[PDB]
Amino acid sequence: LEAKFEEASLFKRIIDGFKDCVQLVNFQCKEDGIIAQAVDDSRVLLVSLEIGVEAFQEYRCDHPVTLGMDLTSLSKILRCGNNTDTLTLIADNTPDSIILLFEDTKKDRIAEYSLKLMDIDADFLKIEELQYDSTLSLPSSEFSKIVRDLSQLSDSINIMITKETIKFVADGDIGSGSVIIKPFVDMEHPETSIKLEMDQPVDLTFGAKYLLDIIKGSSLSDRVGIRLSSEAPALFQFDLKSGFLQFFLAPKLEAKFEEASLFKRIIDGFKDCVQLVNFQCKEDGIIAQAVDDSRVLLVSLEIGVEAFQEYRCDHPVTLGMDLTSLSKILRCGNNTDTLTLIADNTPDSIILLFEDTKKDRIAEYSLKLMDIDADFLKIEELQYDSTLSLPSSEFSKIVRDLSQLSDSINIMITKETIKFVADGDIGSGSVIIKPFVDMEHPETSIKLEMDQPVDLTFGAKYLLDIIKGSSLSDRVGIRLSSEAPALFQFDLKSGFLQFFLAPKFNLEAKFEEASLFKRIIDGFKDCVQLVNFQCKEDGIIAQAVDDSRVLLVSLEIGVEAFQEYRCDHPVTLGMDLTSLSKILRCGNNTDTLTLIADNTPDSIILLFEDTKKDRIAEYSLKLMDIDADFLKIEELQYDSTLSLPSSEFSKIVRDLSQLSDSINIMITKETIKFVADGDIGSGSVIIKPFVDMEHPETSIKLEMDQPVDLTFGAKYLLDIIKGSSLSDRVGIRLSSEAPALFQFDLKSGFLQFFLAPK
DNA sequence: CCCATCGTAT
DNA sequence: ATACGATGGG
Repeated sequence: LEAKFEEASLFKRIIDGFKDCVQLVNFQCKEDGIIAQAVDDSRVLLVSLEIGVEAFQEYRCDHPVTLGMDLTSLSKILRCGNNTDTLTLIADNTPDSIILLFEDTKKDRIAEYSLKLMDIDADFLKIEELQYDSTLSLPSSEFSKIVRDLSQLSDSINIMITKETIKFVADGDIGSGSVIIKPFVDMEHPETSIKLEMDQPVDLTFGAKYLLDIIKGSSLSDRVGIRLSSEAPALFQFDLKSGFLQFFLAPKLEAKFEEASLFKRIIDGFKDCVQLVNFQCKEDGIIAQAVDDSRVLLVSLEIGVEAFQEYRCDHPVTLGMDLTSLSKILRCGNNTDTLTLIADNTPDSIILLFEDTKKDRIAEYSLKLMDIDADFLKIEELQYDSTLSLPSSEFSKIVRDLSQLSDSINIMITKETIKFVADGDIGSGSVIIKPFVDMEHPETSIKLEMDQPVDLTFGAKYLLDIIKGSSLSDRVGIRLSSEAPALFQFDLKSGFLQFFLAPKFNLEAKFEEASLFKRIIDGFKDCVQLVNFQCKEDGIIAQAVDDSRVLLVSLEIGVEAFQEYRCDHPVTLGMDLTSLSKILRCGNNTDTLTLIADNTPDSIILLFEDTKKDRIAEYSLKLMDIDADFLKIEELQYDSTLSLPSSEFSKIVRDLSQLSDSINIMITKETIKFVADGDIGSGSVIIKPFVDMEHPETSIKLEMDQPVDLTFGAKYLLDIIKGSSLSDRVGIRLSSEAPALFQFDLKSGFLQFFLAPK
């Protein structure tokens, strides 16, 4: 047996389609192609795969062989090798195992993986039918969605077919939903058209669980054939060039929004901080008020009529809703669709009617209403000391960033100064924004209307619930009083979302691009948890050995890597990288990162600055005593030295790590061989040296004094490859009497990984 | 031109 | 399993 796909992606796309509902299947190979068939765990969902000869680039099957294998294992081997490589299945007349063989256009890379076959009882039932009461084909896209959606309402979906009508229906405890589509043919984009041939209407019901499995076949085809019958199992078929994948399954007040996205955005700001709320509807619009569990955060929404494309009310109605169930319905289908809220005189439930831009596509849902009491709420006239407004996206960042440090955030308002502060166990953090009016980008202006200084503390828990409404307005209004609740408002067109909140009672090294130091720390934060940052007049260096003592990480950042550098006195900054990460994530990758430390260091200062903005985010990490490591100065001669793209070396490692906990590197003349041999099967990657003038960063240099054959723990190599963010290339020095060297050369710096072979 | 969906990679 | 990128459709 020898069958090669032109594109390895194809075979991956096939396996992925049915790999989640079957653990073990048999592939019966014949002269006329490959075929497979299996059932799910419950044994009601039958899957059948047929791959004809014309589906391959080359197919040769000496003798009918049956290949039983575990899809989990196979799919792991299918993740390997670029999806543009030529995949080739090879099996002997009596196979102990099957051999997969990847090969790109060039001869540079050659991947050969082997999987161990199994003994399965396979009787391929080759059976389809001639007559289905109805037959239809729709984009597997639209279908996958329809199913994923109605699966939130019920455990059983229902398909109902009539002439020129396809109706999917679901009924559950929270509510019901029905999607009606009609047959149409698109001349310009046929891949979106809907075919329907009805010999006779059908009203079959199918378990949602199985449909959820079936829709995974969308990875093979842009379309999905469905054949229904009141006497036969339904046929869900995904066609592929010269073949197909089949799933056989046996049946069992009106307020209209121009954009549906608005209502979603509103509910999003509501949920997560409030459970259920009464939507009070009147002729002048809709209002809703809810408090959080602890009753310290009040949410006040007011939607004016002008916010609707069309709005009408005969009489005031109150709709009690569970925002969780509500958001489930709001999930689908399109954000741009026309949303409409219908309700009868004595509302037992509310009906949401989604309508696409296309006249054809329709979807309506019905949410069962709750019973909630409104009383009692009273808002005394509130006077505020300070009043500011700023880009919601900016305020959102500040909150999210500072939330990382403390469970409490402090807002301080002084004359022409707004200071956000958070103080936690690892260290503090303060962002200081300055009021300014900008003619260009006037939306990003920071207004301040202060009558008297204010110092208020809030639980980060609640500020994170407030920033949820940032999707409603470019800006956010903040009224702050010392005796009144803090008010956070998001302005809608003809409306608003308000949040009432109750207070609480409690060395100079400037990086050109902050992102640089961030990707550096990410390069070895997984290898070592605690590390000293020794700072000298010539730059920053760090040596660290993990607890296992097998890996040595050597960092070095030269002065030429900074936009500015000063060192009056050699300082050492012992830091917890896990802490340093949280802080490095806050500031922008483009912002200027300045490290500041006093002569007698107790803490380090990380300073994030903007280009033309007064905005300054200063952070502070608490240092800790880390005992330095014992340095071994080894000057030796390696057996072999190779350099390759760190992007390639990374893929190679991640691919083989799936097979074994050990990866063997074996250098021979003009050949580099990476081999992982695990239980499920052994995979092997073989690269060859070559130079490419046009693109030098794709070359592979290989100098060898003597063949090498070392094994490294995949656990460690997975950490070493994370330096691929620092350099396009990775240096590899290998020796039999010495630890391997993995080097990533930065600009005016480097990151060395000295790993010890097993 | 913008938005949504699907596929691929990490 | 999640995130990012690319392609297709509206």
